[PDB]
Amino acid sequence: IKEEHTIIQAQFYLLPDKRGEFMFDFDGDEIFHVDIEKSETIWRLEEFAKFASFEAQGALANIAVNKANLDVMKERSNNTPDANVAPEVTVLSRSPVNLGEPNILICFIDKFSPPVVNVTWLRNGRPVTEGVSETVFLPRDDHLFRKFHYLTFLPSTDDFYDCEVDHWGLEEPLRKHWEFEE
Amino acid sequence: IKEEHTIIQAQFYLLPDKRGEFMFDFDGDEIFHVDIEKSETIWRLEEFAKFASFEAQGALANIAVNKANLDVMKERSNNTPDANVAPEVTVLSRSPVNLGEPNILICFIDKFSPPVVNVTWLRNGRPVTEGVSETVFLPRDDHLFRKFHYLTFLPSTDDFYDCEVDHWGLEEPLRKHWEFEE
Amino acid sequence: IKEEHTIIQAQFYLLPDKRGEFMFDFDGDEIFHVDIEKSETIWRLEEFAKFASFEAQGALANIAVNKANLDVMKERSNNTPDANVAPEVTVLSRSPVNLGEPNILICFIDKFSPPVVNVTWLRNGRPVTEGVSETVFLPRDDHLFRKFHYLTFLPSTDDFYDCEVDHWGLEEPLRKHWEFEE
Amino acid sequence: IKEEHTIIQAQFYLLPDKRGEFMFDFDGDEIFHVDIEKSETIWRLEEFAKFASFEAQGALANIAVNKANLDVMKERSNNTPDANVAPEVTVLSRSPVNLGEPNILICFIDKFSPPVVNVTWLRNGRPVTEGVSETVFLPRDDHLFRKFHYLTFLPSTDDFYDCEVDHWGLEEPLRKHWEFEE
Amino acid sequence: GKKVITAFNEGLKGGGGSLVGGGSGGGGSRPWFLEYCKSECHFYNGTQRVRLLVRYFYNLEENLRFDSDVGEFRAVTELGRPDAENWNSQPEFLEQKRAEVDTVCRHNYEIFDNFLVPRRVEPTVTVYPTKTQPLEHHNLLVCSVSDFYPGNIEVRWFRNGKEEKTGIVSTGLVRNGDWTFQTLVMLETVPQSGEVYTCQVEHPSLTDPVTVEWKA
Amino acid sequence: GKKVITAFNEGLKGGGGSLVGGGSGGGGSRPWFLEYCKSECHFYNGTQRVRLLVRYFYNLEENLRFDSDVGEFRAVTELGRPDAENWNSQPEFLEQKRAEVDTVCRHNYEIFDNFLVPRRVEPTVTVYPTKTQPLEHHNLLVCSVSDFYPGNIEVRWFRNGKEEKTGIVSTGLVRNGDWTFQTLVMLETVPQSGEVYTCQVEHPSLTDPVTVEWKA
Amino acid sequence: GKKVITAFNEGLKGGGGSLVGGGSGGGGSRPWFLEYCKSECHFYNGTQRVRLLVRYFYNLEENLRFDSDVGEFRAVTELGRPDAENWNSQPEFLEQKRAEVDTVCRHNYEIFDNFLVPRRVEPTVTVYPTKTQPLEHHNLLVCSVSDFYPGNIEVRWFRNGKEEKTGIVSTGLVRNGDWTFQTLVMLETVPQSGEVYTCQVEHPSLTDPVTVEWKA
Amino acid sequence: GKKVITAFNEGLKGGGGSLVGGGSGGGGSRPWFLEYCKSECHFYNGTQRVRLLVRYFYNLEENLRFDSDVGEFRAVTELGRPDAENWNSQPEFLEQKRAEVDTVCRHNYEIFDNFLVPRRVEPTVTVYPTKTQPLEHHNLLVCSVSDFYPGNIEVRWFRNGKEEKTGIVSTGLVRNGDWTFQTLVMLETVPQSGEVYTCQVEHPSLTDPVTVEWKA
Ligand SMILES: *[C@@H]1O[C@H](CO)[C@@H](O[C@@H]2O[C@H](CO)[C@@H](O)[C@H](O)[C@H]2NC(C)=O)[C@H](O)[C@H]1NC(C)=O
Ligand SMILES: *[C@@H]1O[C@H](CO)[C@@H](O[C@@H]2O[C@H](CO)[C@@H](O)[C@H](O)[C@H]2NC(C)=O)[C@H](O)[C@H]1NC(C)=O
Ligand SMILES: *[C@@H]1O[C@H](CO)[C@@H](O[C@@H]2O[C@H](CO)[C@@H](O)[C@H](O)[C@H]2NC(C)=O)[C@H](O)[C@H]1NC(C)=O
Ligand SMILES: *[C@@H]1O[C@H](CO)[C@@H](O[C@@H]2O[C@H](CO)[C@@H](O)[C@H](O)[C@H]2NC(C)=O)[C@H](O)[C@H]1NC(C)=O
Ligand SMILES: *[C@@H]1O[C@H](CO)[C@@H](O)[C@H](O)[C@H]1NC(C)=O
Ligand SMILES: *[C@@H]1O[C@H](CO)[C@@H](O)[C@H](O)[C@H]1NC(C)=O
Ligand SMILES: *[C@@H]1O[C@H](CO)[C@@H](O)[C@H](O)[C@H]1NC(C)=O
Ligand SMILES: *[C@@H]1O[C@H](CO)[C@@H](O)[C@H](O)[C@H]1NC(C)=O
Ligand SMILES: *[C@@H]1O[C@H](CO)[C@@H](O)[C@H](O)[C@H]1NC(C)=O
Ligand SMILES: *[C@@H]1O[C@H](CO)[C@@H](O)[C@H](O)[C@H]1NC(C)=O
Ligand SMILES: *[C@@H]1O[C@H](CO)[C@@H](O)[C@H](O)[C@H]1NC(C)=O
Ligand SMILES: *[C@H]1O[C@H](CO)[C@@H](O)[C@H](O)[C@H]1NC(C)=O
Repeated sequence: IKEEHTIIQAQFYLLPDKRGEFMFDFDGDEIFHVDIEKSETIWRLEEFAKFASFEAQGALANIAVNKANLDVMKERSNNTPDANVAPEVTVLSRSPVNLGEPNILICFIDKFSPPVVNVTWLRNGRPVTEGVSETVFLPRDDHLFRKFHYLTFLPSTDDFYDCEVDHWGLEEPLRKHWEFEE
Repeated sequence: IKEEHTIIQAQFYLLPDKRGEFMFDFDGDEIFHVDIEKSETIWRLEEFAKFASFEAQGALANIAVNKANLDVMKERSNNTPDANVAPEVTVLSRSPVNLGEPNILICFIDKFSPPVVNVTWLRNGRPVTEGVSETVFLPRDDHLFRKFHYLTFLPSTDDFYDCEVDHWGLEEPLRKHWEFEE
Repeated sequence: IKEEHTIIQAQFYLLPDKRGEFMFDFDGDEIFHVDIEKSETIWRLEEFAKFASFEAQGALANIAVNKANLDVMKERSNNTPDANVAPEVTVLSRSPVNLGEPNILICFIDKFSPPVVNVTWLRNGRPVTEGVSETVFLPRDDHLFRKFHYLTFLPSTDDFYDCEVDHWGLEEPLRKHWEFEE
Repeated sequence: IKEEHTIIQAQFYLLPDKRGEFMFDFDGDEIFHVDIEKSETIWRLEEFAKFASFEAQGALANIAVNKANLDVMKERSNNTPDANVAPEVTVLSRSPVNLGEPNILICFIDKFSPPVVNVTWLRNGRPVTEGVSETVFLPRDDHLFRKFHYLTFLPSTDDFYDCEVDHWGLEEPLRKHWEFEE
Repeated sequence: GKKVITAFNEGLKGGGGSLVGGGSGGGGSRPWFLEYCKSECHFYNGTQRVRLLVRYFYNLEENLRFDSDVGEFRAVTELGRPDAENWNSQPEFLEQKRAEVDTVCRHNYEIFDNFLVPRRVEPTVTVYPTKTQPLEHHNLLVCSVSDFYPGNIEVRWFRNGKEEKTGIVSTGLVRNGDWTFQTLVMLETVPQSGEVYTCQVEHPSLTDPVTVEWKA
Repeated sequence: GKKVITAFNEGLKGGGGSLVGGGSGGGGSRPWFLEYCKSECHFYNGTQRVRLLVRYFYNLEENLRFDSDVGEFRAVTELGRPDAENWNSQPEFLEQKRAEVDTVCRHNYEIFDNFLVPRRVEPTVTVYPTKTQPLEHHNLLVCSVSDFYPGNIEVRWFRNGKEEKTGIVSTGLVRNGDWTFQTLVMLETVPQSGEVYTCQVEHPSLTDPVTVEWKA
Repeated sequence: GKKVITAFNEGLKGGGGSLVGGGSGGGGSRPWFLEYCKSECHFYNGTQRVRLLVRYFYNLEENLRFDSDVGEFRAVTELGRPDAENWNSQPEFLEQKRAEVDTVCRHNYEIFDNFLVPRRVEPTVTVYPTKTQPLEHHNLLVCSVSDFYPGNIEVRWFRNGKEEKTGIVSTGLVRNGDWTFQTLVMLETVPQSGEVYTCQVEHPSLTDPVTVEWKA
Repeated sequence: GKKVITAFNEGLKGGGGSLVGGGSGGGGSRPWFLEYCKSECHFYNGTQRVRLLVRYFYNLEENLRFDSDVGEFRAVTELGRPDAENWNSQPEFLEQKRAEVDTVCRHNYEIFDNFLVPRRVEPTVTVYPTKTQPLEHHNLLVCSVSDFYPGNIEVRWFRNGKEEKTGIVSTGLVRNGDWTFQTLVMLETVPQSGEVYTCQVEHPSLTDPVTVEWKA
């Protein structure tokens, strides 16, 4: 009926990790984010680059401002910390799974903070590094973060998978399992 | 002949003092500076305000950038410091001195670094805090700074004056004396 | 010139406890609530009743709607449950403590859900049910609740106090200590 | 890698020593210099000579001008003198050291003025006047000078060397130490 | 006058939109089910500008809301989609909701403007030193302000006439739950036998600023 | 310029309003400190109506916000107070912030209206049954709709031409993180040899409704 | 009209290029770290020809610069090498930097060309002798020129109509810091009862040369 | 025919412009007087763009200069004003000085472009660990690159095929004063038995990169 939409600029700086991120969000999806390290604009979908541009330094600048402000906030609260909020982890196929037909496993990491996590994809109990990918820390409607990890795989009755997520809020690493079921 | 001019934007951030400054300069004279603590654009001469403006937050952003870059520079040089550079000091009158005629004592602090100094005016061997004003740390052609301190005064063969300057590059405070001479 | 205020009508129905509450809030403080049990409007402060009235049957009618809606919601989400969120507890005096001067101890229960908690006041390790009072489940900005429990006490270096809070989100009851400090 | 280069002609005359120098610099290294007492063009590298020539008389004529200009500058400033700026000293080997393999010790004297120094090489604590060489006073980006002294040696675990530098700006001679380690 | 306080009317939910659920903490935790609703009236310059925000929560998640600035219900999560589509198709109910900004918010505000908005309670101000530990760090000068309403208060620190700006720490505005607030504002200095300190308190229940000196 | 995305300008915080902190109390939990800001541009019927909402979080709490419909910063918690007073006393800054609704929101909106707002990706619909040779209760007919955009989609089930409106379960709208959505709308029924089922899916990327038929 | 001075935009530095470091001036002296930056706009005949030269200093050393006439960044010392490489590989950034000669230098020049460039204050010329003691014996005649702007000023001494070009000493052009200059041009002579000395000062703020006369 | 290098011609200074000085500085330090002049030719892309920058120093301060981009002399401090006015009023002299960008800079550049510009000397790379002491089994890995020219050298560290970017420390580029350079680039790691490290060195004298492998 009506063209309702939301555009969001999300940025932060984290200590003691010294991590920072800057990104735009359109109706819940990432338009692009800036690599505070490579001072580079990285579009979520390559095709977006043909329709717009965005200067990375200006983003590193904004991050610098968050870094300075973070120190003030630390002074203003007397370095009083909050408890870590562990994430909910879900592993699902990106699309219907058919044997022998290459698909994608999605490791959805939701409702956590701080925005730092260690994710390990496991195939038949073995660490996997080929064909894995990931998004940056995305925003939610509250103060927590969400994030996606991906694993390209060949559908088989044989292999089984596990997405292992470790976070400061978790006693022991969390591992979600996934296997094929015709 | 030939309209030749220099405009300079000078900014810095200093540790461990945590002091920063942002100022503009025209041919060796300060146009204005931004008070990192008051978030306010201060014009050198009140009258300049009616001819232009400058958003103070913009300058605070630049300072923030210098703050982050400073951290990087420290890591890059393995926190190796340099030697403090003591300042030269000179006290003179703003204009010809005439008994009973209002005037201004000038205390010129030159060629020093870091940009931190304690200046104390003395009238008849006693601390004066009224009628005293000062500039921010102004730029020179090189890597050193200069600064001006001012003291309103009424010329009288009865009084003598003293500008005392202390800097980390000085073993003991440097004091310069001044008094009326017919 | 700045008359900004917030008024909130907060209501809920909870299962399996079959508990229900209705209340009005003004800038974070409770104006009144309705006993779903007694069908009586209860003013937070006696004096309030001289300036206004509220038909308690309205609150009861509304709760009934929440009760019907709850069953629909339980069906719409296949009776899936969420974890219990444990409360934070802080004990403090209502005003500066002076030996021999009547005062009130405050047990503030914050950020918890479901809105059900058991609170026991303890004076010198023994349960106390005299001079105790409590508020209903108050609203916070988010989806959780807060609540106050009160104890009239006579300050003395001889005694000490404890507020014991039990919530389904706690592995074991929570006890917060309080005693006089000169 | 744009062909970016710098070529500098540096000359001076110093009192009261009555010393004069003229040299050419390419990207920071000396091409040649003229001995003001010998009226001879000395090439930093013998081979340079087959590719170019320079009439020494042109340099002596230039020094003569600096000589006359100096007196004029002395008058112009009422013979006011500036402080002596002491040098920074570093001793190092020209290349990686290997026992029994001919090498060279480099005494790098930097950031000083006036351009006059006394450098003494010391082997095992005794002066060494054989196998030593030096550069004339090289230019820096600022107003100060730099210089290199050299000592041919045969690396041994038994000997130790010291480069003792004395400048008017030094309270006592400066002595840097060097001995094998690998 | 004793005017009648009106309440927001809640709508009945229908069927449809069933979800497989999500999967959260549980197993050992006792199950619970909560239908929670908050209708907030946001005022700016009294009744000059009012915004009504209705928020529906089921257990731990907000799933639906009614922003009077939007005019229609909107699902925050799938779980609330059914109600949004349903109530948004009942022109009568919508019209009713849209008017609550006046039949409920503005209406109740007017009544409360007779005693709640104007409520004022003077603070009890005190001053005194603490931390009898000249080995832990610095000396602390506490300015206690308690039992006051409303919450907006300003407490400054003065040392021999000229105000202090740094070294100030506070517990912030503490809400007591009975329409009274309390706060402690400290000054980190080093009390000397020959020093005068003052705590200035500005508050709407005070015609003019209350001060309290302290000397060692 | 209208091809260069503009970023919201963040203000610098100052001293003052220091608090005892308190916190929650972890003890063993590793300490972390996060300065997090989100600037949200809310659009209603394109650029017709726009609301800017900036939200500041320190660790797990929101402490300050700037609502373009309010026009000034407003503390959400004590911690955000110093920044509101500080930034609200800076007329030049407030003026710039108020205009970001145009210099940033509408501006960026128009750029995105050329390839984001119109984006459309047609769904892939497939039908199949589940729970055979391993389960005892009730078969289920699954209507899988994957890889579509935008998110709003409508799926309906049909038995022998007549639509079903009960026994319908869904995994709800699942966001995949790569600009595509996926979902499962299941019908709870027991398939009988002489029956024909139909899954009808309506999506803005489709001229007319799509339909997949299934028989046992 | 709404003339807003624009500032140069500083780039962020990255990692890498770390160095060992050595005996600079540490030990007993207090350690300090300074990130100092100066951006200079050199103008030749107004905006006809302009050169932008940005200089980066860490503590006491210049390590990097950007010369508009060069087009890219250039390390002045090892320490600035990383930034040279990082920033020159950012085409977007470089382009922005190369345009500041117009977006900043020329822009601000036009704003300042209205009150700074034409600023003029007229000198206050005074003449008098120094050194007396008793019966009097002067050997220096001081022509005092104060409170003027700009600094370019010309002073000459005349004795009985004939100028003097020897025995002239001066304190030089002294900057007072508040946009005014002063200077003392002294002449070495033994004043005789029957002599006339004159000081002639030429300054852009004067339609015609000013002259002060002094006789013993 | 052997090319003859031409020298810059220096001018003679005149009288006038005498200054009081500054009083007294050190006192116990031996007095000295230095007339120092540096004529720098700056080349960009060879003789494509040449800039002449003459700089005059008297003791510790630059007081005058001649920038070919400006075309005339300019005082940097009052001590050089007399020279500026003098030489700037001598048309024949200025013409000559302006011509030295051609008769001296370009001229000599074409002569040095036969042996200096193309000078190339291959580095000698070597690898080895450090830090043994009493209790230590693994530390730094020193990549030594010495005796090379020109100075633009690039050193990279590799670990089992992959390249390291963190933990890299260096002495930077060291000038030996004899037309050769040297540098040490070290990797901060923990050398294990099964581990293959390599140092890649790129330099304009090397047709293709040079690498040196190292294993525990
Ligand atoms: C997640 O992975 C990181 C990196 O492996 C862990 O943090 C590192 O831990 C080592 C040793 O504990 C430190 O030397 C590093 O400095 C840490 N940071 C990094 C960036 O490597 C972290 O402990 C892991 N666990 C969690 C819960 O994040
Ligand atoms: C200049 O004055 C400042 C202000 O007193 C001195 O700095 C303080 O020194 C005291 C004592 O060492 C410290 O406790 C403070 O933390 C310092 N900071 C401030 C802002 O006061 C400084 O030492 C004086 N001397 C010099 C050379 O600057
Ligand atoms: C809070 O106290 C109530 C008692 O009033 C507990 O509820 C009772 O629990 C017992 C056994 O679990 C039941 O047999 C009663 O029927 C319950 N009574 C009521 C009124 O619910 C409750 O368990 C306590 N809460 C917690 C978290 O322990
Ligand atoms: C450095 O060496 C020079 C010369 O060897 C020393 O200066 C000589 O000092 C003697 C008397 O002290 C004079 O007769 C000479 O004329 C001086 N110069 C020369 C060239 O002979 C100087 O004292 C030494 N020390 C320093 C710090 O320069
Ligand atoms: C609903 O919950 C029950 C357990 O209470 C579970 O067995 C069933 O699978 C769920 N239904 C669906 C459609 O997931
Ligand atoms: C700040 O934290 C420290 C612990 O690091 C604590 O000792 C101190 O009391 C805290 N300050 C305040 C005002 O609570
Ligand atoms: C805004 O909405 C109205 C109806 O609500 C519609 O008529 C109008 O076309 C819309 N504006 C635009 C630019 O689409
Ligand atoms: C409140 O009223 C003032 C004028 O008294 C106005 O400037 C301000 O914008 C108003 N606030 C709102 C939200 O309308
Ligand atoms: C770095 O500086 C520290 C001083 O804190 C010193 O101990 C260390 O040896 C230095 N290391 C290097 C590589 O410069
Ligand atoms: C010049 O220097 C001498 C000392 O050498 C001093 O006595 C005299 O006062 C100075 N003259 C001037 C004009 O500064
Ligand atoms: C060198 O040549 C290239 C291409 O011919 C040109 O782009 C570049 O600007 C030149 N260098 C300089 C300093 O102009
Ligand atoms: C500056 O003066 C020159 C005289 O050479 C003139 O040609 C030029 O137009 C002037 N430029 C400006 C901007 O006034």
